[PDB]
Amino acid sequence: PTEVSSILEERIKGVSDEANTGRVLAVGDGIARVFGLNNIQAEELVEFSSGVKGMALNLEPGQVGIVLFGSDRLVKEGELVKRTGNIVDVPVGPGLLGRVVDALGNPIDGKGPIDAAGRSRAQVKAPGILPRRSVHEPVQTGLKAVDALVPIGRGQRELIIGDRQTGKTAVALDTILNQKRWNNGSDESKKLYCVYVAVGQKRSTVAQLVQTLEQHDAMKYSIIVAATASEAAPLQYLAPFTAASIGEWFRDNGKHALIVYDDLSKQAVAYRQLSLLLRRPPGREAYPGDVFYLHSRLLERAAKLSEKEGSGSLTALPVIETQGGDVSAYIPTNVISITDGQIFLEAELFYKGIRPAINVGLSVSRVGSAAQVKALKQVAGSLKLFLAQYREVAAFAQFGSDLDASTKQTLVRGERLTQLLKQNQYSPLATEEQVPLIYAGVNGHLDGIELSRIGEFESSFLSYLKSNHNELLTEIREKGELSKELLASLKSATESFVAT
Amino acid sequence: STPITGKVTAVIGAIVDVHFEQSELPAILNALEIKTPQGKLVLEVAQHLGENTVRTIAMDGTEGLVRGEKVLDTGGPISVPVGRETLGRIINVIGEPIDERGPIKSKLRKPIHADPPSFAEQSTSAEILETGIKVVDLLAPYARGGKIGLFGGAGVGKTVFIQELINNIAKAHGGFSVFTGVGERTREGNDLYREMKETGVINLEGESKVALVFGQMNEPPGARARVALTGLTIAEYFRDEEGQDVLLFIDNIFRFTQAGSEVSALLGRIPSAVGYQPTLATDMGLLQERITTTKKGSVTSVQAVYVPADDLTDPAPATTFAHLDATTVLSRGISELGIYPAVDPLDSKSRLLDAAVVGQEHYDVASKVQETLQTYKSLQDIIAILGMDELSEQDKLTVERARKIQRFLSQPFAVAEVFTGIPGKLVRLKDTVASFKAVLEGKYDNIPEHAFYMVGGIEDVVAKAEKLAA
Amino acid sequence: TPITGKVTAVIGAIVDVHFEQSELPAILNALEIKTPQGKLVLEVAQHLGENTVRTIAMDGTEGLVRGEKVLDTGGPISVPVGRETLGRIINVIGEPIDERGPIKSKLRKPIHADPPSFAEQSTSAEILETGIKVVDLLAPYARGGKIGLFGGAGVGKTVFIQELINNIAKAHGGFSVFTGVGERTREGNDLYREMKETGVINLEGESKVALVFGQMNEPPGARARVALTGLTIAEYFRDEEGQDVLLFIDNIFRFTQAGSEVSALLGRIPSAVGYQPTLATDMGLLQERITTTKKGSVTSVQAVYVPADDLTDPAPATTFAHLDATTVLSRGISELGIYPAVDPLDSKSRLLDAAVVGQEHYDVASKVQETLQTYKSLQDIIAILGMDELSEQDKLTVERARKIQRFLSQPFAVAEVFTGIPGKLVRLKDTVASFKAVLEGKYDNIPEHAFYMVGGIEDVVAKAEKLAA
Amino acid sequence: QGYAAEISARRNAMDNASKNAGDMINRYSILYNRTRQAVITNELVDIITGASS
Ligand SMILES: Nc1ncnc2c1ncn2[C@@H]1O[C@H](COP(=O)(O)OP(=O)(O)NP(=O)(O)O)[C@@H](O)[C@H]1O
Ligand SMILES: Nc1ncnc2c1ncn2[C@@H]1O[C@H](COP(=O)(O)OP(=O)(O)NP(=O)(O)O)[C@@H](O)[C@H]1O
Ligand SMILES: Nc1ncnc2c1ncn2[C@@H]1O[C@H](COP(=O)(O)OP(=O)(O)NP(=O)(O)O)[C@@H](O)[C@H]1O
Ligand SMILES: [Mg+2]
Ligand SMILES: [Mg+2]
Repeated sequence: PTEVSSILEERIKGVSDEANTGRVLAVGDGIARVFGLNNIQAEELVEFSSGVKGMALNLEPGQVGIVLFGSDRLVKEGELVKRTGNIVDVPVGPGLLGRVVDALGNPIDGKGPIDAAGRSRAQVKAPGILPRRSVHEPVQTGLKAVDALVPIGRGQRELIIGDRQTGKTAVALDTILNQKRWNNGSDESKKLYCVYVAVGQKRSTVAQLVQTLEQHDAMKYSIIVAATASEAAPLQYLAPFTAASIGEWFRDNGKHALIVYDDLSKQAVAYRQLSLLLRRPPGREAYPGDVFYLHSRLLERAAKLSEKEGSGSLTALPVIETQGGDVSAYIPTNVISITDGQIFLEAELFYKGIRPAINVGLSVSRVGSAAQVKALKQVAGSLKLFLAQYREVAAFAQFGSDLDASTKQTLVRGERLTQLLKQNQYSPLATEEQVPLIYAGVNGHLDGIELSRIGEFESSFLSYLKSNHNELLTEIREKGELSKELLASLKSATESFVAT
Repeated sequence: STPITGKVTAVIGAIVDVHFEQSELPAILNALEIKTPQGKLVLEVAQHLGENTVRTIAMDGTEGLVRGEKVLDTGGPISVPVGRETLGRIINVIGEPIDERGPIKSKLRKPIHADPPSFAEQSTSAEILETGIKVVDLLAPYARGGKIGLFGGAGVGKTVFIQELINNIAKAHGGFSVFTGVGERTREGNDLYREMKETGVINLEGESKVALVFGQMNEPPGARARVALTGLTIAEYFRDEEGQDVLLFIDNIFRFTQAGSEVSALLGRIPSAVGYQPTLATDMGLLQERITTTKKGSVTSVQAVYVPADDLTDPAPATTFAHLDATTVLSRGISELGIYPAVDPLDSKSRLLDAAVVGQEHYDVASKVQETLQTYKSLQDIIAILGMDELSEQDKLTVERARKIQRFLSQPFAVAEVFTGIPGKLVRLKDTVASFKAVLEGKYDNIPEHAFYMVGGIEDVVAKAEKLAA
Repeated sequence: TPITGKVTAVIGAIVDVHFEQSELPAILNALEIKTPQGKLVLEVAQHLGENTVRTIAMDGTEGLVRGEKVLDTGGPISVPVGRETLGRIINVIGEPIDERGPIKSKLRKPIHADPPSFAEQSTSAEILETGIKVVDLLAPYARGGKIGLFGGAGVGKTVFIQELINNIAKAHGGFSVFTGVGERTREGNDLYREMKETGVINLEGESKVALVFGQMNEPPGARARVALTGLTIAEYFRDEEGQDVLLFIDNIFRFTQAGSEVSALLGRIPSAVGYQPTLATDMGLLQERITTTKKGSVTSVQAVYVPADDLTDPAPATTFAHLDATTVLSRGISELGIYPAVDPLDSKSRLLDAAVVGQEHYDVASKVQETLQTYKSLQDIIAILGMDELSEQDKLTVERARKIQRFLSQPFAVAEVFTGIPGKLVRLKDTVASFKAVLEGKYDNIPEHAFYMVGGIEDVVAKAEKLAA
Repeated sequence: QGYAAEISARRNAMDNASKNAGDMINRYSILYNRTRQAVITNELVDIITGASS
């Protein structure tokens, strides 16, 4: 508007007016050894004369050891290095919503300057024993298998683990997409803001992803934080911490965020890289000694605050990639015991058509029913145990010796239950869509219906329930609890339809 | 005031080197203090590197530390307040309160490192501590004054189990109790403190029966590596100076070994096998041997033991076995059957299972139950391959009885109501033995398998049998 | 004036150079030592402190003498870019090695350059039909995407890639950049014969492709680099001349293997399996550059080698996450004589989605996989008990899966000197129908052998009539 | 006749099962020793590297 270039030149006129340390000893491989910087803090930020920033990690007697945030072609021996006087820290506040930032919280989307309500540090003490509460709110994913079997709670940490290409990211994504149900509303305390941390992913893959978030109008309530494949090891290692703070803002301020760490296996790969190069002696599989401490302190930062503290939650879905199904390898083991349960995805399951390829056998939520919706809870009574008994009888089936009316019975139901939990990507379901499905399966109204046809049952059922008994669907939703008469209406309603 | 000063010369992660004037070094295991913007930062001297320099370990986060910063010698090991003043309070590794209820007003403090009682101070007793939990009291009964480990890989039910214990034992117990949270979930601790208040065990405006010592996984190795001794010292004090009965709850003792692991290399030690520190054996020894009944008074301890990767032969747990009077082994295989608690009835052991301690009948029932299940285990090959069909008649019955028995070993815990929605049932030790005796002689062969699952005593087997047949 | 250093140390591929005064060559810069031969190139890896740098040689260090004069060239390794390099065979150091004189380009670019930014990213979901049944059907490749062939030794990554060059590269129009990293010089000599014959390379005409070769005889510096040279060339064709570039790398493994070869001598503590501690980010810098951007599409096929046939080795494990379609070669499958020896169950693509391939192709796929996965689940019972112990439904699935399995094999024209049968190219619509029919059991009555090593469903009915005589 | 024909079949079948599981045992035995062996080397390396530093 009326020469916009003249307004930028007048505001950036007088700035350099009060700017009157160590020298570099050697530089190589993201590391710079540096003589001087006597007043420097452990973990303090430093600017190199060349521009590139770095972090002090080894304050030794003669010298300081610095990991760089950049490339190093630009750093030479003897080049002057400078104290910032600050520990690594990030912008926070709801200004981040919708933005794609790097590890230090710089826009990388193209949408211009972040507006922040303030700045947190990257490392922050987790809330103590003292200011917390029981996890009692659901974080509804809209994933049949998950919301009936391993129900996740506002405040809980829940591992997503499996091999490569199993659908780990997909579970996390489908969860985010779902929150639309509540985020387009006005009840701030039912809302769930998402933070998606991309660690070691290729850029286009973060792209391909923000596109999908937008294709689903899901970006207005998310914040992606990206430390892609090419960035410095230090940024990769840092991202989850910086991110944890971005969403700690929400928790501290009465709201609920959701942090997806995709994925810690890489953060540890990178944290291994700082250390081996800083020359700290290695632990098992060349990892550093406290690679556990690394994750433990991050994941503890997820919590559900007490009323005195604003009731804000932060919920964590870390991801972990295994090899050859081995969960007994170092890192998975570490995180497995840090979190409040896991969802195991399996390749074998996948290829035979269970998608999400959740492994019920091994997946748990340790909060359990405390975070399930009452209605879902009511009709999911015993499903998870039953599904176990089902694998039991199906293993004994391999003997191919004649079945009786008891085993054939539970086989028919387990097969149909299995099938009823299959779900297409990108389609999270409302609770009231889930509930009648589960009820139809559990109380055995599905048991006389062809297996290939259960596909069509699902949508045809829901279509009819919306059309006719919408008054139920809207009660389930509003009330979240199937009263005795509502069980009746639903009972009637299902039978009705099963006779076509 | 005669204060000793040093300066920080290095920081590498959790390791902070400090330099002092001529031959005037604080000894190993001494605490040092650094006065920081928010609170203080405690160090612990680990080595004397020479040239008037010591290697320390930090009881906190080392970021923000500046080389050349003044360090102060406290003159002795980390101190904790002790006695009845710690009752109803929550304490961190460095004997400071974290409940925001003001300062712990005790007359004495005590060093957290101390020597383990001499061979001649030991006290052997075969006394039996009734848990209420059917499988323990039948098969591997816990010993009053004993030490008692709970082995289990991740999420097989250790913490729940240990809480079920506290729910029962810690009421009927006349004396005091310490609970130590070593590297667990801040929120688990949260629950306990809110349960203690509501069980009544704690009372912030009156009398309390338990001290709380916390050092969860949200905290750096040095801290996670000493808070066991912090807790353990408080216990020690009631044992030796209140001359009385204590119950020492540690969850989870494996994190004492792990934390030891995380700084080992930074202190410059070559790794031993499975990348554990060279000092695993003796370090565990040096702690465990203090947790002990002696002539002045009795401790009884329940320590959860994390079994990494479900591998029992992992150097860490494998070492711990030698330290315990009674071993409760939780198993994923068991828990996966819906059988809670996840106790392995065969691999669980307790020294007290000896006729001399529990009587012959108890010992015979307990042995037969074991033979039963061992057979049933041995036959699971022939059951898979040739069905249940291809069996001797005695066998067919042994299996019938083994299955009925497997279930009667599960039991709804009170603590775990959130999981079963089933009310907590507690069973008396005599009721345990009688019902298993009955089951074993066939005086119950007609009742269906489900009637034994997730119920209390044989009353409940009959009650359920009929309620279901209805 | 010239900046000259002195050779202080030689250890394998590493040379240490001391520089007299203040101005130390930047990290990544080229250095030159004059030989009786021509000259030796060096790449400044790190500043050791005290006016000494440590370099990696781009060639052999035989005959180097301590104290030697070393010339600083004041820039990264340079390579001729643009249309001038088409049909020329190039170095790691961007030189002509096709005995055909100077590559007279306008510009020389550094091999080292930062990967395209996040704002500069650009995605799309367009299929690229290949004529290969297993791929076409199961893990569809994407135009302007990143494809990778995984496999151990002699499973056929090279021959597979030559089938892709065969189909796509002919009817592509735009520019190709083939890069031989750590492969056989025989193969590279063969590929130069192969092009002059199809006319892709026309010594007297125009040319559609470019050749860059740091082969398996090269020192680890050469091989740690030659792919970056290839890339720079492609990146020009993409960003400057806004072109569709086909970019074949073979073998990209050989870049990370070279990284480890030098790494200890660079003074680094090793990492798991004895790899350079930087293995992930050194790959991220290189892989993140091979990409489509808002300025030009790049489709790239890369050959991935798999050490010791272990897929979880840290080199390939880390690769995967950089690709858009991943297609794996099983040794076992080749020992069945099934070619291409793809793993129908391990191969993946982002493009197998109903929104892209459509409900039917989507479903013909899944159902094929369920069938194969079931066969796989039973591999044990059949191994001990054999077929007679399977039920009826199971029994069928196996006979069907064994047919689907043989049908996934396809004669390749390039591999003709190994089958004998002249190679076939099936189409996408062709493949889906064909498989759907089999999955509707419309061919159950045909001997399993008919499905082996033939084209589309028509060829099955042919061979079965031939054999039923 | 049917039973005595079946018993013959059961015998012959079970017989081949023993031959196969026999041959399988052989394979896995070889695989076992490999894994054992490497477990020793990879475990050892972890120490050597920890030790040089
Ligand atoms: N419910 C589903 N139905 C069909 N396909 C799915 C489903 N969930 C995931 N997938 C697909 O499987 C492919 C890989 O899934 P993805 O969600 O990336 O798992 P992942 O463990 O994150 N793989 P990666 O992280 O790249 O190693 C994607 O192409 C998805 O389309
Ligand atoms: N008695 C029980 N009844 C029902 N479920 C149980 C019982 N004990 C444990 N569980 C289930 O197992 C889960 C883990 O229990 P928990 O005691 O936290 O395992 P854990 O071994 O202590 N975890 P960790 O401390 O990391 O080793 C819970 O969320 C419960 O669902
Ligand atoms: N599609 C195919 N048809 C027929 N034979 C094939 C095919 N693919 C591989 N082979 C055979 O397997 C051999 C190795 O194939 P090749 O393309 O050299 O594989 P490679 O895995 O790239 N080997 P290498 O490059 O040394 O690690 C060839 O000699 C072919 O005979
Ligand atoms: Mg993923
Ligand atoms: Mg626990």
